[PDB]
Amino acid sequence: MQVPHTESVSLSAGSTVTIKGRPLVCFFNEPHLQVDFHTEMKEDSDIAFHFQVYFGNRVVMNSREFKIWKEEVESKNMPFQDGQEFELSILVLEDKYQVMVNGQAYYNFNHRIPVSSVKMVQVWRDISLTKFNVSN
Amino acid sequence: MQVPHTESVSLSAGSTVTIKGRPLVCFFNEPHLQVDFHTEMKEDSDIAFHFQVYFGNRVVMNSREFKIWKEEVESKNMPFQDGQEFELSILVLEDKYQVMVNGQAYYNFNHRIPVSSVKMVQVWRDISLTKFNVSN
Repeated sequence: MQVPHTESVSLSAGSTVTIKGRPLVCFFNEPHLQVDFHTEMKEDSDIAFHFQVYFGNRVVMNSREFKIWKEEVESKNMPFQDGQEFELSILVLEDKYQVMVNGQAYYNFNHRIPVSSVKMVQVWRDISLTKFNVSN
Repeated sequence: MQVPHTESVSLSAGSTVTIKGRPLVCFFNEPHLQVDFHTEMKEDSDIAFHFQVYFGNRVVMNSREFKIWKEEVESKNMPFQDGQEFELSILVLEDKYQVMVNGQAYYNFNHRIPVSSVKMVQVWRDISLTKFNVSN
């Protein structure tokens, strides 16, 4: 699976985006993971949900609206395990995105852009990927 | 050329480390480049010279000594060009590392660890690579 990974999507409440991968280096060297829910296939399009993991450290979430980054949200939840494969499940709920790591919710991000505006997801930074699945 | 890229090296005053590559995404999405001069082949070994480019934004330099990050140095010099191949030349001088971008020096980092302690270089984050050359 190619990284950066870019796919067309359509999401509504009840959708799940499942991502399985592994960091490329040890946590001590702070690899990153970025998942961006875009409003168009164009890479510089707006981002309804930006999810950036600083492995071993913290998580940052934000949106990019009309080309401007908005209010940053930080979390110190760090369920990811050094050297391990992870399974991320991003659940689209009516009110928010909910990010599960290995089956339990650790991060939440209330919708700032309607989820019906999302048309693309990009997964990138310092990971290998083996699965990218949007629920049917 | 594989990224992350890890090579054994030996450096002294007069050595040059040349790196040619291209960012994987547009500058608007802030790709990164990291070059680390390590004291051992082990990935978690100390780092005599850490050079991190936030393309389109800023540069951070530091060292990691006895597993601890030391004093961060920042630069707002940004000669890198969106979408373009770059050639980085890291010159080992008696007093410092000097980083040239496309033939002109834009960043400098005085030695904190003797350069004779460097045994490995790792190049990684959001780039493709076509050249990694240590001068003979």
